[PDB]
Amino acid sequence: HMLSFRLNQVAKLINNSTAIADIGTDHAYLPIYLVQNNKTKIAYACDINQKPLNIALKNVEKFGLTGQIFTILSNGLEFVKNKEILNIDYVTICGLGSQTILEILKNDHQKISNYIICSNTSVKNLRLWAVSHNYLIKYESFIYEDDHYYWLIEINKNKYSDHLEELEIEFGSKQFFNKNSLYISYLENEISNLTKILNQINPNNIKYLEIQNRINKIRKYIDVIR
Ligand SMILES: Nc1ncnc2c1ncn2[C@@H]1O[C@H](CSCC[C@H](N)C(=O)O)[C@@H](O)[C@H]1O
Repeated sequence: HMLSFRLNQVAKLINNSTAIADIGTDHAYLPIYLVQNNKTKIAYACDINQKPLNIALKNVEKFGLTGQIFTILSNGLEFVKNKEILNIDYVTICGLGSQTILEILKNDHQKISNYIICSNTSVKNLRLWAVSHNYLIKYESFIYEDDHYYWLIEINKNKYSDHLEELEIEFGSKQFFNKNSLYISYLENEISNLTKILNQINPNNIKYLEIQNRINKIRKYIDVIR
């Protein structure tokens, strides 16, 4: 297979689409896969760096897809303003951190209907974004691959945000993580790392209080999904 496990997880969520845009597409293997399997009719394969975009175009050529996949050089979503970009069913953003991803989302556009994001940092700020704009978080899951964790979140802009509890905003809608031994294991390991820090910094530092509260928030959330 041409996709890593986490990229296949993104591809399962995409079907019967007219146009998708892969932000940070690198070598465009996800757009290529999606077009080859008739999940999308066309794809925009976008990158901020021209260098991997050159490899992407060659890849598109070697599979005979230049009429269906189009390389775009762009910082995030700046290109979507343009008049030749069609309405986009799904924008996918994979393999970036939440901070970078949230900044890209500042240029969210009415042409875009859904996001699938695969962040390599926890996505509390992306869930806050969805909630504060009243977008549905349609799907979340938690992925381990190549000695790294990944946070997958699907946002449907045409449906209302669920009324997430504050612990859910922090760690994920219970719906998607109930009984999830992988994620619970990760969160217990987060408590261990925080405990190490509590045995090193001064209890009068404000960080001690904040870290003590983080631990208790995690333990509460663990107890709910356990
Ligand atoms: N602000 C930005 N806008 C568009 N692309 C960006 C970007 N910042 C980083 N990138 C690109 O995003 C890619 C991250 S590597 C991710 C590759 C692939 N999408 C995957 O998930 O496996 C790099 O190619 C980098 O050039």
